[PDB]
Amino acid sequence: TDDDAEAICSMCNALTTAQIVKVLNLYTPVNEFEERVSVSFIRTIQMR
Amino acid sequence: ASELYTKFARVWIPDPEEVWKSAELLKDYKPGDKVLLLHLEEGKDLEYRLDPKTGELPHLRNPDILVGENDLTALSYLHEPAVLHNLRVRFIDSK
Repeated sequence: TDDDAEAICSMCNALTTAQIVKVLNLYTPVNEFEERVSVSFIRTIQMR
Repeated sequence: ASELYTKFARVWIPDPEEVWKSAELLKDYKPGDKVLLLHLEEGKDLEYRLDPKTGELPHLRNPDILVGENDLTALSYLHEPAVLHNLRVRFIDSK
């Protein structure tokens, strides 16, 4: 959720946006339940 | 094999607009069956007809947990639409 996205943006102050967008882009679901990151979430992170 | 094809499976139908389109398998698979019920990605159930003489059952879509892996050979059901889907995901979804 983007409501969590804003909190992540607030807390991830030390790391620059480049590493943040990269790590979100390259995230992998190790187990079945986990799902890939939405492109809309990426856009929200980038714009915020 | 017949064991692989079950209910709520995913297979790739060759199509003109998209070379291979994913499709659900609502109907249970029947060995030597001429036609099967398949749910289209559009949402409209399609009674796609199989060729029992020469045609083969469509390639099984690999589980999405395997999608996004770096190695193309890492996919279980290894075939052209699987590779196409994986590379499309990596180029677009994974940038």
